[PDB]
Amino acid sequence: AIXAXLRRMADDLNAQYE
Amino acid sequence: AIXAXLRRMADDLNAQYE
Amino acid sequence: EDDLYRQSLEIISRYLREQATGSKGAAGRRALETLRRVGDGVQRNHETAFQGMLRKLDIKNEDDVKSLSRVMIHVFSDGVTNWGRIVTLISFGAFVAKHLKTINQESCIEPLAESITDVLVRTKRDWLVKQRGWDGFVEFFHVE
Amino acid sequence: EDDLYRQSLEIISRYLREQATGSKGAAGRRALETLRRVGDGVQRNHETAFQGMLRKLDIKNEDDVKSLSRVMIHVFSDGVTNWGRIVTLISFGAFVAKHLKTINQESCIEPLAESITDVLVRTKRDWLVKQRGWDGFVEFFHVE
Ligand SMILES: [Cl-]
Ligand SMILES: [Cl-]
Ligand SMILES: [Cl-]
Ligand SMILES: [Cl-]
Ligand SMILES: [Cl-]
Ligand SMILES: [Cl-]
Ligand SMILES: [Cl-]
Ligand SMILES: [Zn+2]
Ligand SMILES: [Zn+2]
Ligand SMILES: [Zn+2]
Ligand SMILES: [Zn+2]
Ligand SMILES: [Zn+2]
Ligand SMILES: [Zn+2]
Ligand SMILES: [Zn+2]
Ligand SMILES: [Zn+2]
Ligand SMILES: [Zn+2]
Ligand SMILES: [Zn+2]
Repeated sequence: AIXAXLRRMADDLNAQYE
Repeated sequence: AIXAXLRRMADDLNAQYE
Repeated sequence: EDDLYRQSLEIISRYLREQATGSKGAAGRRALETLRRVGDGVQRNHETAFQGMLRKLDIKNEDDVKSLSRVMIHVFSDGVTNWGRIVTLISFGAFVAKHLKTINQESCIEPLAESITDVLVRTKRDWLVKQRGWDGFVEFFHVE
Repeated sequence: EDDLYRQSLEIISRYLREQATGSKGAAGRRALETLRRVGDGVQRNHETAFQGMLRKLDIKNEDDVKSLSRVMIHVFSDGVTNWGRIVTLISFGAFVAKHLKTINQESCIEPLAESITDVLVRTKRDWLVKQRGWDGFVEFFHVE
């Protein structure tokens, strides 16, 4: 789904930036 | 303030219930 | 269509009406019983504070049902979610509902209940689901 | 009156307009520069996914500016807040703004920018403040 699969790219960017 | 001093009673209930 | 929304509204509206009037599924039953025990406790322990709060809000607004929802949004604005916050906000909702009925016995608690339910379910849906919804609520507060 | 709101709207609306048109304080300057670098990166890396997303939303709604805000609310509905989420939502906002301008060169990005700013500032205010606001944003993403 759109929600979870924005929330994939956001958390898994957040965790590039620790 | 109302906000922080609801958020006092809520967190400090939450942390009675661990 | 929204099972969680309807379930939540059922529980919250029933509690607010019971509190405001003073007179009275299985998952919903347990949730309501937990809400009664813990919520009545919040109101007992924090009556003085609650009285102080409602007046301030009345000076700025009241009349708008949305006054409570904004207070809820501000409580959650630090990004923390827990059952203590959820039950405390519902309890304050019941305190406000009691007040509204005291002023006008034909006041309806439903808009207030919907406002509270809208914030919790629409803005905290995935948290609620992860925490096992109203079942988790019951299990969080159950002692013996 | 709301400093944080106005500051946020300035940054977000400037980014969305730059992105949509393709043409161009000190704290705001750094924030915008960080948003450009990281946001352009999100859009580059996730262009295919973003294209897939906007269509689905269009089938259900579009026309309503509020489509994006609800997506934002759902992203945050697990109760987690971080800068990765904030920048990813802003970036998707820019992708949507580009699309709107492509259809109509006189489309205005302001309602979209306000929608995004409303969710972040009103619903995450204390988190933003604790995290040092736009200064913290810059410091979170700065590498060298
Ligand atoms: Cl969604
Ligand atoms: Cl407040
Ligand atoms: Cl039906
Ligand atoms: Cl909201
Ligand atoms: Cl389980
Ligand atoms: Cl002014
Ligand atoms: Cl510092
Ligand atoms: Zn990525
Ligand atoms: Zn207490
Ligand atoms: Zn039912
Ligand atoms: Zn009154
Ligand atoms: Zn009614
Ligand atoms: Zn979700
Ligand atoms: Zn300014
Ligand atoms: Zn389109
Ligand atoms: Zn405009
Ligand atoms: Zn606050």
